[PDB]
Amino acid sequence: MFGEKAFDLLKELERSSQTIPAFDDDGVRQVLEEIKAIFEENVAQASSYNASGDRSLWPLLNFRHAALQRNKRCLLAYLYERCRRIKALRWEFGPIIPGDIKQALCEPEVTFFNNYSKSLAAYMCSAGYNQGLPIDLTNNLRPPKSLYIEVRCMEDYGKFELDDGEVIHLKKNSQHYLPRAQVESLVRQGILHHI
Amino acid sequence: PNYYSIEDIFVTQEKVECRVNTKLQRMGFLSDDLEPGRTVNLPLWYIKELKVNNAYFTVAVPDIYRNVHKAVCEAETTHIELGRLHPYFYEFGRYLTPYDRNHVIGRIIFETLRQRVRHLLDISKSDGQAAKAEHRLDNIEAKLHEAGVRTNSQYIEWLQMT
Amino acid sequence: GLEDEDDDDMEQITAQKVLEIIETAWINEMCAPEILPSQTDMLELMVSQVAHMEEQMRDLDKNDFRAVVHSMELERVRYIMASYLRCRLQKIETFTQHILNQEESREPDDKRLSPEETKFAQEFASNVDEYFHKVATQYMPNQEQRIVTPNLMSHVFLKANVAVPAVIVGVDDEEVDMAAGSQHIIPYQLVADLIQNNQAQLI
Amino acid sequence: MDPSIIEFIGEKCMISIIPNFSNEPLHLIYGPVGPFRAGFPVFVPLWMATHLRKQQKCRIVPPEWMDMDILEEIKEEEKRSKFFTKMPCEHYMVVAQLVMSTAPDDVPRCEELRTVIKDIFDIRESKLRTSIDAFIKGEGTYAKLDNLTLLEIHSVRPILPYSLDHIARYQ
Repeated sequence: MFGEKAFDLLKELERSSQTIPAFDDDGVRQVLEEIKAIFEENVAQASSYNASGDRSLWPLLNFRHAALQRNKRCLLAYLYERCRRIKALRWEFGPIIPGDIKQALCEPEVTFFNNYSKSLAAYMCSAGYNQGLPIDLTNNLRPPKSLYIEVRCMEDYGKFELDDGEVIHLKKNSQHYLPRAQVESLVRQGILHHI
Repeated sequence: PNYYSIEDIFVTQEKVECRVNTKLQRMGFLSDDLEPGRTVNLPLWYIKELKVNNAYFTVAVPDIYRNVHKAVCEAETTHIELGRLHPYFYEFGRYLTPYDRNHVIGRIIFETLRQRVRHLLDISKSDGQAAKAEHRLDNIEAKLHEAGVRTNSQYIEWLQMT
Repeated sequence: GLEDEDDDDMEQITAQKVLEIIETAWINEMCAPEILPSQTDMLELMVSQVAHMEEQMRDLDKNDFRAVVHSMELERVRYIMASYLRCRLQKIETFTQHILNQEESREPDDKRLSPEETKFAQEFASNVDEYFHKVATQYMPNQEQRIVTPNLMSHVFLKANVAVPAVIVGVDDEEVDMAAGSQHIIPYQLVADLIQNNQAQLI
Repeated sequence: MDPSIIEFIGEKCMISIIPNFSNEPLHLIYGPVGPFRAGFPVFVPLWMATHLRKQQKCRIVPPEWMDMDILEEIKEEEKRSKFFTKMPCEHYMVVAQLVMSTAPDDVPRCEELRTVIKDIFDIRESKLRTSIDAFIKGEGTYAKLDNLTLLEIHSVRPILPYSLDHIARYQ
């Protein structure tokens, strides 16, 4: 408001807990149309004879400084909480099943997202094995059993199961030719509290 | 540039009732000249780094912060009641302390929160439904309050396979 | 040299023993303010033991009992390994600021850090700036203060393992009354010394 | 701190049971385990008795500190224990839960033990608040563990210190 809105900025995701319909790129547009409205004054009097080198201008310096503080750190929040919750579900699956939308990528976030994906790439490479065994770590926790059967679940959408089946219809009654490598992604996104 | 927390900037904004000792120029957000003595409210950011010895502005405290209540509440450190007329009251001196010229405030603050070292005997549970005592709160004690409620609420889930 | 070592050497090191040999280095990393020394021997430790065990299972891949038991133990182990690296990942993802100052002080050996973490660190430190790209980089700053995890006074719980009298050592306070099974609580600044001796422990 | 995280600690502890088999399709796993033959005791950790007893394979019996008499005199020792009391294996609040969950199909006296173990639990817990009503002056070089356990102390850990340090900094 004069530096308050970030609690309003995540509110696009207010309902999006684990029953999420979809997500969007809210709250940047007018808000960084600000920053080019203000730099004019922030560097207006740089070593100027506008006041002939006098002490009085010290509030202006700190004005710029705190403005930068608030802007940058709300940016860190709008970055880091997005990455962190998405990192939770991205530990609940690789890039097998990515986000519900991939339309709310705040455009530069391609680098951000994919770098963290390559965080897990490094993780896989060094960990698991020295050459790198991608170590099955947070999903598909069945003890050694059959490889190919389907079962019942509870209505997920997004429909991104590209893994090894023709079309499995990943919802309740995703009940078709499912191999093990097909069904390798789900433990908790809202799917199989019930076989 | 701070001791951050999710209260990132409930930090340097707390407004005061500072006096005037001598003249200034061009108040900006409020004359390139003024009188010696005109009470004025001021934020905390720009004053954060203007030299306690230097004297544009004066020895200056607010009235709840003025020593009378604060003294009789290090004697009423038994039920000093808060509400929301001053919700946070727990690290204000963690900037403002040295600017008094009468050295009073740090001991007050420490005794008050040492009373929380004495107080939270009781807050150890979420017995039932939602909300119990949710408006005597600074919102830093609220953090550990929710935290303890969490740890007990899960420790409950431990108490058997429940 | 002097073989018959507890590492990969001329003797049998137990699954439960190798459980022990980094259980402490996980648990101290759990409840503590900043990063602790790194270890890398595990990587050719674990997967050597684990690969031999898994192929020894795959020979007898038909049973119901002993495959599952071997697998259960493997699962617990992989739990602990994942948790260790996860917590260190989180704490460096936080402490990406002045970790680098110590590392440019010396870039320690296998003691402090491991290389892939530094890979991550430079990757992330570059990325945040090239994401800040689309905020202020036609008017990025024109001309120190951004630090995250410096604090070294979060009170922790100690476990002594030593002389029942007061073994007095390097620490600022009156560290009197050390013991064999006891504790007198203290913070972490004054003691990052005993733990690097493995004299004392946390919980 | 969790209800199960410390079972990835505590459940590794050892008990001694009797299985009903000969040696299995594999006889023994290379490790501290002993050989498998029915009709006789064998010593095990606790990530199997869960797996074993409900797999309808064997019986199970507890250690010795689970009784009535020892845990009826330890309490009156604890009453005058101005500091702490006797500590049978130091994470005994969880072995009891994972034993008395499944085992009671054959274990004896599977309630009165719950009575006494809670009767020690509560008294020691309420003890571990009164440290705080005397803990003065930032005395962060003087405190108590001497015969304390672990399964209580996580019930305090995130509340007090995380703020105590940055609060009682003043002294």
